Amino acid sequence: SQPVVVIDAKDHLLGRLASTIAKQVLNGQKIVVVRAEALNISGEFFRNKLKYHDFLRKATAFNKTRGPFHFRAPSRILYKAIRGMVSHKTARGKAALERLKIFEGIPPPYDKKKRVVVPQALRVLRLKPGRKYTTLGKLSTSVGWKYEDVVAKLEDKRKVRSAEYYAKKRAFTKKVSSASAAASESDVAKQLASFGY
Amino acid sequence: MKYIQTEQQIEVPEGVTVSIKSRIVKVVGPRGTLTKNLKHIDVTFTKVNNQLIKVAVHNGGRKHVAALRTVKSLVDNMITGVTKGYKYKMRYVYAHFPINVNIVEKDGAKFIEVRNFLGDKKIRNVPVRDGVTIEFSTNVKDEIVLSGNSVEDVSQNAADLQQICRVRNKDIRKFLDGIYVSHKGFITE
Amino acid sequence: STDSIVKASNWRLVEVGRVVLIKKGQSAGKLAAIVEIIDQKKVLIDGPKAGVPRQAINLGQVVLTPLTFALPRGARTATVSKKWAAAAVCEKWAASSWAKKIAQRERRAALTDFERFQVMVLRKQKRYTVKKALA
Amino acid sequence: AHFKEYQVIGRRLPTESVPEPKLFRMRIFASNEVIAKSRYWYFLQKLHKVKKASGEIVSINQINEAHPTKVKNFGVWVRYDSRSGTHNMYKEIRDVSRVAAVETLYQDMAARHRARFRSIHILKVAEIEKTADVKRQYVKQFLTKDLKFPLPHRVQKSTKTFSYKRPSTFY
RNA sequence: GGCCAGCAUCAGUUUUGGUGGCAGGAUAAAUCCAUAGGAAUGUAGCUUGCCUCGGUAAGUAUUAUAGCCUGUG
RNA sequence: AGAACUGGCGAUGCGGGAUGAACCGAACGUAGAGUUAAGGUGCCGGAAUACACGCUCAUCAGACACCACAAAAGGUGUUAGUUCAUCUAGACAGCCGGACGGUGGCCAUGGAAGUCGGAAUCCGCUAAGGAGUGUGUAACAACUCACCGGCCGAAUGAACUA
RNA sequence: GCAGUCAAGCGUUCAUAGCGACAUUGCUUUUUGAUUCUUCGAUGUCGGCUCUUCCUAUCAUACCGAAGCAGAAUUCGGUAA
RNA sequence: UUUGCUCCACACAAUAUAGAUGGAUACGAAUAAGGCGUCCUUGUGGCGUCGCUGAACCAUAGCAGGCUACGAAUUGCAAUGUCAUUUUGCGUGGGGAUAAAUCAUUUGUAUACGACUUAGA
Repeated sequence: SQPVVVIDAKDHLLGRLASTIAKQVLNGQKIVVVRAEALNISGEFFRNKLKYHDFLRKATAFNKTRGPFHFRAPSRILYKAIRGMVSHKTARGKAALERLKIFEGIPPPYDKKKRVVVPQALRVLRLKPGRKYTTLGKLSTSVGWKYEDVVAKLEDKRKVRSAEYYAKKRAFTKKVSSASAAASESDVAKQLASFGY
Repeated sequence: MKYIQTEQQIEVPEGVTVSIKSRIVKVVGPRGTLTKNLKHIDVTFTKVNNQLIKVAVHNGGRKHVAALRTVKSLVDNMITGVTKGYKYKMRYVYAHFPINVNIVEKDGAKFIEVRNFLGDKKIRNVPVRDGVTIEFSTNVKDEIVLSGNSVEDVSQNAADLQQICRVRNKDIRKFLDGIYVSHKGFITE
Repeated sequence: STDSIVKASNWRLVEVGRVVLIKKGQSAGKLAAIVEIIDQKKVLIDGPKAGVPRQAINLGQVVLTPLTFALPRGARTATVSKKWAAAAVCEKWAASSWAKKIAQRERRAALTDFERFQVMVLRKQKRYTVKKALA
Repeated sequence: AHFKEYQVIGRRLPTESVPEPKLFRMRIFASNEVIAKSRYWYFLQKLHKVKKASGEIVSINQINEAHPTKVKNFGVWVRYDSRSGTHNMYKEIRDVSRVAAVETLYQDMAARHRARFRSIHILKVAEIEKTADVKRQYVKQFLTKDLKFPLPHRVQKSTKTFSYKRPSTFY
């Protein structure tokens, strides 16, 4: 019900993200996916690697610039997975995929805005405990992404810049709860509790 | 089938305190300390006494219980390696060419090189692991003695040695040369 | 030597005597108690005081509850109703935050518009004092 | 199917040479009183010189369980036709009802041996009165004193599609 | 006065719900009640090294300082 | 390629089979409402990331018969299962100990007490130990086990089906 | 044309280090066939020269394993085009 | 020849919508494990407590929201019953700023023509 939905993508499954996203973005909801380098995908590492080395093999023969553009980064792997699920050869898919802005890591504009999670694509709930999964950062870097160890230097600085804010707000709200609970024994609260508040 | 509760029990002598959380183990003792990571296995733990932990896996189904005893023997051997320690006594074998073994400090830490492996001129060196000590014998000087606390490091180092000095393009049924292990033991027993 | 820090979990575990709460069924929301076990996935239950019949049900349809009491394996409806009154199970259940929030939801849903207006009024008075006090 | 248990009594037609033809009883597991008759005339025709037309169904009844609120260790002797050959088995099951044992039998067979309802003949189904005649360990392990086990990895079904916090699996 | 909408009242087709009564089956089986026996995944009690009030050991013990099963009504 | 009964394509659109003259369903005036067939319900795609019991994790997995292919022989990978027995009168496994005396029982004698070899084969002691299972000194020796005892306190084997 | 299973035996004694009949299950479309569906109001038909790419059932080159491999020289196999 | 350029300030007008008329409400990490509060011999710590869905939390009366320190009807039983925010035109007054390219000529470090590379008050 929001104008824009900022989907974090840690511990998520690729093709099960892309099937909720491909529908919610065709229905009009602007969806920006973020931290797509920490995506997760079923199967083993070598298996999900051969399923890409049998995709770098599929290039046009006479001029390889006309053929399948093998994108190596996770933000484009996921975009390819969504473009398969969307009829991008029309002015409906072309207009849907402009409602989607994907990045690697969290940039500043979506740093301060609240992220969400899609539970019907989470590795945690879907994958059986014990199986093998693969990290899309490891995969993209094994197939030639040059920009992983930079995102590591940006994201930790994001994290220390956000955790201190979290502690600041903890040490502002712990006493808001005191100001409420230490003043919630009048009729104004004894009557709200009978209504369910 | 799927079982219900398959549990091993790890004893713990005195002088060992096992700080365990999120399957990130720390095990201390007189010899030293040793960490370990087991995030890739689904298993519980219960400290019923200061003298034993009870490790357990639920249903699992013949591929978790196969790893249960494995985990138990990893932790048992680590407790053994921080209570007593391990040593590996390796020997050399040849007829004509000696095998001149030395420890050399290259630009970093210790390397342990061998010269004259069947008259080779490749002065081959090996990296030494960080948690390992090393010495030679005195009853006889055609040996070497690795030692330490982590068996998976010490034995892997010995294997690194005897894997690099392998004869090639020759009948190994005849040219029984190189270095080998002869005894796995402890440095307090 | 020094104490060994250890902790894996303290689950709420199916056993002969555990209380449960049904999330999806003809009698969902009503409490029940486990009698004994059939296999890994399903059990048989009876909540006699809450009007639950003696059923056999899987464990996806229910939610294990922390509170527990004692009874022998293979019990019957009357014995279960007896120990249910012995252990003060209903009052141990109504005392926790879970039942409080359930009743909270069910009274929020049962609000007439006059009451939804009352609450908008009432919340403006308490936050006034809270902003006067956190200043 | 939603199985029920029936009780079928049949009778070769009254021929004047013998107008008291000895009856035959079958206790059948099926969905209804249409295919109960069919399985009766199927399991009888391979034992007696009698067809559907040369016989009449004396009685059809439904057997309900005597104590459906009581856990039992059933033992099921059965035969099943593979792709290549026929075999006999003996499978032990733990359930409250004679018919739910059959329910969880046909699935446990269609999964582990890929034998459908047409290639299975239920020979004998019996309660076990005492808990030492059992032979199978997947049943026996649920016969321990003060049995207790957890459900470690819980998952909550999301009603809405998005959520604003990581879910936690602790039960 | 004509066209476009809304509402009510009815007609035809159809859909989705709430609810009441009646009949049947082993005149449901079951639960619950009464009653005779039987057993243990052995409850008390009693033996049992100590001790958390018999807590462990393993004999005894068929309801007792818990209960169950089977049959009959 | 060539015949028999029936159905169909030709002459035939429509829904489905991704696309297909023949397959499944079903045969057509133009429209409206309702219910369905065959086929499907993660997205493209309109419709349950529905429910229940299980199996499979595959460094070319597998997924709409017609239809666009796949065997013989194998695998302790896993599941479930059939038959046969071992056995608390302590097996199965592991570690510990014993394995000796009549007697080198005889021939190949350049040398075999068991042993480069060949005809041959019984006792004493017993818990029990072969006229010998291998290593080997030109010979002897010294080692190992088949054989039994001690810790052991549970079950383990062997063959076979799909 | 290529490959596999049995293993009767060859292989100084030594089935399978290599080989391997009696039989048998297959694979291929680079052979020759068989058929006639397309083209008879024409698809320009042998070979060579020039040139690019791909396949693996690898001759060589790399790391390897396996032998009746002492060394040298060789044979068999694998990852691999 | 500040006809012209450029902005900000408001006065309208015109054209366009891949579609808002309460709030995109901020830790990280693990899931066979975690958060929050307190104590502290500040530890991979003791105790308590929580989930079991955000069904939450925050604001929410006021001529479609006022005069002041009352009026709101007769759209006559419904007809978006108008408010979003980019892009562009016009006049006013309060400002700030005063240039490059191409053709042609030419060079040849280049060139089929274009082009590229240079030079020229």
